[PDB]
Amino acid sequence: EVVLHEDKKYYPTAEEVYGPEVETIVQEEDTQPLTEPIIKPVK
Amino acid sequence: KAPTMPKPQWHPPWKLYRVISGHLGWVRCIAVEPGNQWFVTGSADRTIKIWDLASGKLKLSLTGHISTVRGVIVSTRSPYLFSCGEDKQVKCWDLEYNKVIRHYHGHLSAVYGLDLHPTIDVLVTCSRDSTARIWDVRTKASVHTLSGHTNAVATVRCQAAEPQIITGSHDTTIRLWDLVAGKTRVTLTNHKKSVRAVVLHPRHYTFASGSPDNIKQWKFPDGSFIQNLSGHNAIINTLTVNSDGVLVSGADNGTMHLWDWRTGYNFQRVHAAVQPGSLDSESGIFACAFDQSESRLLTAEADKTIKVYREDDTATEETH
Amino acid sequence: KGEGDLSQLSKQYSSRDLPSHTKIKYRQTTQDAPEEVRNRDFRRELEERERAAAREKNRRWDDDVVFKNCAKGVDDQKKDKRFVNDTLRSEFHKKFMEKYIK
Amino acid sequence: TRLYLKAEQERQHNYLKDGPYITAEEAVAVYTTTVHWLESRRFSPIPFPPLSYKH
Repeated sequence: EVVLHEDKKYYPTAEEVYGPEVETIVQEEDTQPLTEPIIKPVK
Repeated sequence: KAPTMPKPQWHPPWKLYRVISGHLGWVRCIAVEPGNQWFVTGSADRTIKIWDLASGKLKLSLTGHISTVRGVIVSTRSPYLFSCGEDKQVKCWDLEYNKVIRHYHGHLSAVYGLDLHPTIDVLVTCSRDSTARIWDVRTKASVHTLSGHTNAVATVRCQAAEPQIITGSHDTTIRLWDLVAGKTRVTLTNHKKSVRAVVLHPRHYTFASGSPDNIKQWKFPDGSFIQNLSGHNAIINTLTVNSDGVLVSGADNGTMHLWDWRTGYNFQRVHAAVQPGSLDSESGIFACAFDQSESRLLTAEADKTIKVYREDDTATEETH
Repeated sequence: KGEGDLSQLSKQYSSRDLPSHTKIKYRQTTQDAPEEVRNRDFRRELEERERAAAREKNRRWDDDVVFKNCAKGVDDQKKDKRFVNDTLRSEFHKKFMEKYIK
Repeated sequence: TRLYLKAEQERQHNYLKDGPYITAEEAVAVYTTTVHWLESRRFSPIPFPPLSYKH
């Protein structure tokens, strides 16, 4: 078994650098599109 | 056997329970709603983005800064947030439409910190050149330029009771301003190294300032040296205080020290890890803010990560 | 007594300084207007909100060929969504730098 | 071009310290398959060109 270059696990995983008790989230693509306001006024 | 040895009150410890990994750039300033629902951040990704405070998801990422975002705050009285960054720009992001509406102008260099007056609708901003400005919201007109420092003005907070405005600068001094006349009331020369964070309490008086030497603590009318705090000896960036007297100092080498307001007792001394990509010497805290509940303490760090902390429900980590 | 150029000393009525958005929206009653903040709990409400949001995510054809089986696809499976932030090693830069250059 | 060339010297550097990416059996198989193909083809190998080569 030899590792190929195209995956090449350079680093620890987040779960094993932070413990299995904390949470880790990788949010890099948002919900709730730009048209939808945050305050959502009286209408 | 020490003076004020027996009487700090026992605060419970804080622990991580999530990290939030979204930006591509140093996450740099955190604010959170008046209504507890969501929080907001800038970056050096040049993108503000807001996040669900409960589930941690990303609600939307809204952009428009030419360069990094050094400060972001969300107004209580009005339904719009304000932003400021090193593109010399200070913006009024309307929240009912997610778009810029005021776009303040006049700073001759980069823009570091901003803060809202909690009662009347002005806005006090601090820059790199030497000055701080009183922007009049609704007119986007500089009421005052607070020209009294000699170097960069790293942070500014403001309140309702006199003295109004507190500017801690990179020329090692604090000074306390008159909002009406514009002249400074009282400058505070201490802190061999520069002051970069002040915070106010918000129950009683007595604000506190942050610097690499000797985080100190003051008292609002005239300014009065109440106390200095212990040897948290990095080049600290943030101070935040909870309504039950706990106080977090966040620094540039990753270390963040919990305290209490009452005594000055260094409580927890927590130092977090980096998330896998970052090198070991890149941990550092740029923002920290409690919740409106003040059950959650959430810090924006140099590891392009928001770390969210909570209490711990034990009793036996008792005071020495 | 003789302020800077914005006050009286200049007639340069520049655009971008023209009376735009000249009235302020105050946060009305259905949002988090500060009268509805002066009493709210914020702690049990946050706790039930996250207690509700936490429970959301719940032969005879090819026997002359050499490599008769590689026996594994990725050698376990392919679902990571991991986040290296060293930007040359991030998987976004891997897919960028295999899509465009060839 | 900066990005390609530094990704390329990272992968040339990780060829050396991470061994050949092809196994011994995985290369002996290819080699044996080619000599079987070529001797079934009776492929006379190419000579080095003489100095007095015609064409």
